[PDB]
Amino acid sequence: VDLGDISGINASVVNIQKEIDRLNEVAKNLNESLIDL
Amino acid sequence: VDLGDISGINASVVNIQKEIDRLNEVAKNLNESLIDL
Amino acid sequence: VDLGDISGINASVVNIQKEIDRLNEVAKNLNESLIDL
Amino acid sequence: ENQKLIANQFNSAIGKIQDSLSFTASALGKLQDVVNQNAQALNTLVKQLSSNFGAISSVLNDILSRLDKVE
Amino acid sequence: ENQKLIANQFNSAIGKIQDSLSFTASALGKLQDVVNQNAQALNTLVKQLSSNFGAISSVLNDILSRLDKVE
Amino acid sequence: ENQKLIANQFNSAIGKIQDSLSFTASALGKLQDVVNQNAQALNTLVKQLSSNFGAISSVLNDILSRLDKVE
Repeated sequence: VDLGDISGINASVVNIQKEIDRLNEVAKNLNESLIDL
Repeated sequence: VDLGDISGINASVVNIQKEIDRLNEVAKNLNESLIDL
Repeated sequence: VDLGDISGINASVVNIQKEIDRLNEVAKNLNESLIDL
Repeated sequence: ENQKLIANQFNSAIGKIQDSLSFTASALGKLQDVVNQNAQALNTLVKQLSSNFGAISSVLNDILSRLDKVE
Repeated sequence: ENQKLIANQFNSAIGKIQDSLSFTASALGKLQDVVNQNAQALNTLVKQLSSNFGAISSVLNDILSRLDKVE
Repeated sequence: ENQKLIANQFNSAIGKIQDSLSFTASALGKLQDVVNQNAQALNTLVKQLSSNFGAISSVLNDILSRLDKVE
């Protein structure tokens, strides 16, 4: 008896930490674009 | 014979409904920021 | 012996390619909203 | 004249940003729905697998008992 | 002078918002790719598990038949 | 006067867009955390299932050996 192998079934991980950090950086930098007449 | 236990393997659920609701609220509120000279 | 059936356990797929394409289209179209006095 | 241009460009940009926010909200909603469905699927699979492995364990224990009783 | 300031600040803000939209699109694309890969992985696991449980069921049924034929 | 209106509307819009960007970043962070946790869960399940199927294979092979030795 030889059961099927399932060791190859892998689940990738996402790494969008660069994008989240850049979004927060832009949300902070948009204060430098406010208009002060 | 004692097979391994797998009951602890749980899958979390995401709850970003607050953020989606806030995004739609902002997309609706940006009409109050339009310029009418 | 009749083991339980698990064939119905299915995993949906997401199709947000329309939204990503529209976001990139808007990021490109915002150049047409720049102010050139 | 330049004020009309600034106002028109700003209104156009705000409309495009509103569209972008709506599309981001839609994409996040779809991703949430699919991630939650896959989580429910994994949990259902884990529960069914626990039941199936309990059943296999019981059957195998009975088989071992019978093999002991025979030999 | 104030018009030049308004135009410059608006162009800067629109550039930053363009960057933010590009990064949001990239993040949503990565999340889509990973969610779809994990969905394909769960479906492949379910299919292989169905095959394996069918095999175990057949073998266990044969074993029960042999145990009946012996005792 | 119109310049003050343009500046005020622009500052309001930039504040709302900052809020939207913060909420998008928070949503993407939550989605990342949950997708990564579910990926770790699927990998843990695959590893445990491999171990369990190896165990079942060994036990079933021993059972087949005993059935051969008996009959």
